[PDB]
Amino acid sequence: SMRILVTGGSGLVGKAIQKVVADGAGEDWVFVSSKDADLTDTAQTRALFEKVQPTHVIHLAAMVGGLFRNIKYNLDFWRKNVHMNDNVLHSAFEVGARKVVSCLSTCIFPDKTTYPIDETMIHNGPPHNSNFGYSYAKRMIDVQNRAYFQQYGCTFTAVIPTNVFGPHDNFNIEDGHVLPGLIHKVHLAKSSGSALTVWGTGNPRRQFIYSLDLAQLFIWVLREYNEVEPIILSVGEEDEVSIKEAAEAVVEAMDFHGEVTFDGQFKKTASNSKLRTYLPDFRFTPFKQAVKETCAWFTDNYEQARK
Amino acid sequence: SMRILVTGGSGLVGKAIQKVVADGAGEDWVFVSSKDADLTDTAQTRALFEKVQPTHVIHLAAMVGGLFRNIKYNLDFWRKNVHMNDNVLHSAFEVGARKVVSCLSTCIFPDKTTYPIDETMIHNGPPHNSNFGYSYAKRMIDVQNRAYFQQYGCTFTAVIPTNVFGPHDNFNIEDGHVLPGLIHKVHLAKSSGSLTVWGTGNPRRQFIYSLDLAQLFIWVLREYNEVEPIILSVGEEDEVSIKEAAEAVVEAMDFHGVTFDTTKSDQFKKTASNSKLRTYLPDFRFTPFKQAVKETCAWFTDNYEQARK
Ligand SMILES: NC(=O)C1=CN([C@@H]2O[C@H](COP(=O)(O)OP(=O)(O)OC[C@H]3O[C@@H](n4cnc5c(N)ncnc54)[C@H](OP(=O)(O)O)[C@@H]3O)[C@@H](O)[C@H]2O)C=CC1
Ligand SMILES: NC(=O)C1=CN([C@@H]2O[C@H](COP(=O)(O)OP(=O)(O)OC[C@H]3O[C@@H](n4cnc5c(N)ncnc54)[C@H](OP(=O)(O)O)[C@@H]3O)[C@@H](O)[C@H]2O)C=CC1
Repeated sequence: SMRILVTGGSGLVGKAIQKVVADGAGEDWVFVSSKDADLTDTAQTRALFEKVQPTHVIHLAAMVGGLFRNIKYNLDFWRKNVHMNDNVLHSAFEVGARKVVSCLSTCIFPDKTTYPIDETMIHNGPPHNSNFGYSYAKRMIDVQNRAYFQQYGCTFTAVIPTNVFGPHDNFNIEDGHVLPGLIHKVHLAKSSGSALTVWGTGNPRRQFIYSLDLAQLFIWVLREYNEVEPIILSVGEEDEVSIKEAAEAVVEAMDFHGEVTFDGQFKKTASNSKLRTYLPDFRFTPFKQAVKETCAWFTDNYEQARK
Repeated sequence: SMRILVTGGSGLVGKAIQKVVADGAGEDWVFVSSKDADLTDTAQTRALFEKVQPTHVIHLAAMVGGLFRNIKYNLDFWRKNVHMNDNVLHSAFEVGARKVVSCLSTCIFPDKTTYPIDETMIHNGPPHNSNFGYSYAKRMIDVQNRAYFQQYGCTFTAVIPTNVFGPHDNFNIEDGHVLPGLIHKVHLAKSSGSLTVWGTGNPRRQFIYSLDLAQLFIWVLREYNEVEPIILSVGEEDEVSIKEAAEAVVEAMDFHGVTFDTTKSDQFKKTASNSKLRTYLPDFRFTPFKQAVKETCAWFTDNYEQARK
């Protein structure tokens, strides 16, 4: 008998976890996504934890977005995220939560670094200075986790997904998630003429993880896995696709037949061999099928979707 | 014209700034803190800042002490310090403060590094794991300064003193501040038969006398407008071994009874570069090490009862 509290249950990763149907199955699952509780307010946050009395917490909530927009607000990404993370982790502690699993991103790793990055390298140099406020707030999560563990022996971890995509993503072209950016562009291009890309070489490579797959692995991390050192959740370091190959998959999936044309990292390779030490028999949804499914979702949910 | 708020005004560094008398002078120096306001509390911190309406802030206050003890509290050191820093920096942001200067110690720098360290190396690798909590919280002040600058154009900064000593230090032997602990050990020595000190005596350290530091702080507040921090330290050409620090203290206090106790702690170097201060202040001169020790030994004996021991 456990009650799982999911912060940011209404975003890309949260909506994916809300299935779970099929079925998660045991567990009382509580999804929150708010207001309902502004995790930036300590009063509202402790109140939220006092009401529901989580035994387990999956922490997805974060101040994100604008993040890939060129005008930066590094004080805001820093202050807002640090408050939320402290509020959430420490409220969890105070009501006696047994486990908290938070979420970091690969873009917070040292800008320098040799590839592939692994879970031990997160603090080994300063992040890229673009979004340093966001990057250091996320890094501090690992720092909080290790502190809780040192002083009270609590088990609080984090997962490190690569680039997540899927239904309920941010499809707003301006704020720059590249995959859902592509889906939206192709959709605009069909009902007009010519069109593409999201501009650039198309050469840069990313590891993409389908939100539905991430949801599976996240429920496993919650149920099992008790390191405090984070775990990279991602497809193999040889299953990256270039942006060009991502556009080719979207164009294929949406049956777009117009012109493409082109004119960032250029790679952030992450190893998933810790994951492979635990789950060697787990298989990711093929990229092309995952793209095709999130394309179909976009077209059948155009009115409801984020931009 | 210029109202100046100093948190941690009752600490070693703060007490030294309160002179000034001597004479700083234009100004208006508001020495507070003393947890007459608990800087851990957003409400009280705000109220204090709304009450006094500073244009400048020397943020000295921090959660230290117990820091060098054997049993570690990284969660507390992290949370409390992060809260203080945020509270202070942002409350000062909200009252429209023209400038903020904070303090980092060299403790927080990467455990694995080349020497000498300079201002651009603070984030180049993880601090020693003993006190990661305190170390990362200090580092985040730098992150915080850059954020106010980038997003608002404000000039918040930090100075990085090497090992500060002087009047009003923590002379407690368990809170193992090396130099105050020597001074205090020699005193419990004379007041009986015979040391210690702990370790081999070989490790080298850069010490700065509080009153030297007080005068650079004032300057940094008045001049200095970079968000990149500034190391406040004597040169690398200087630097004294723990043995030489014990000797100077032995002389100063006329002790005649030593031994080292191979067994205890011991990095063996934390060498910081002062190039940037030497560029701004080529003619500034520190008080000599031997005199400064004597002067603080004297203050210690003259103020025993009312000292942190
Ligand atoms: N998407 C990606 O590519 C990657 C994401 N991650 C991490 O995964 C997590 C999930 O991201 P994702 O699902 O993509 O993000 P989304 O932006 O899609 O979802 C954001 C969630 O955060 C919540 N939230 C934001 N601000 C607050 C607040 N003040 N109080 C309460 N809730 C708030 C939102 O709730 P509301 O709707 O109520 O605003 C929403 O549920 C994030 O923490 C992210 O950093 C990690 C690696 C890659
Ligand atoms: N060698 C050194 O000593 C070095 C120090 N530094 C940094 O420089 C600063 C100077 O430290 P120093 O003066 O030596 O240390 P002290 O311990 O003497 O000073 C502590 C000061 O902080 C105040 N304080 C502590 N907790 C709180 C709180 N919750 N609210 C308000 N005030 C609080 C204390 O006030 P009260 O008396 O009321 O508790 C006291 O005024 C420190 O921040 C340190 O990190 C950097 C490099 C070297």
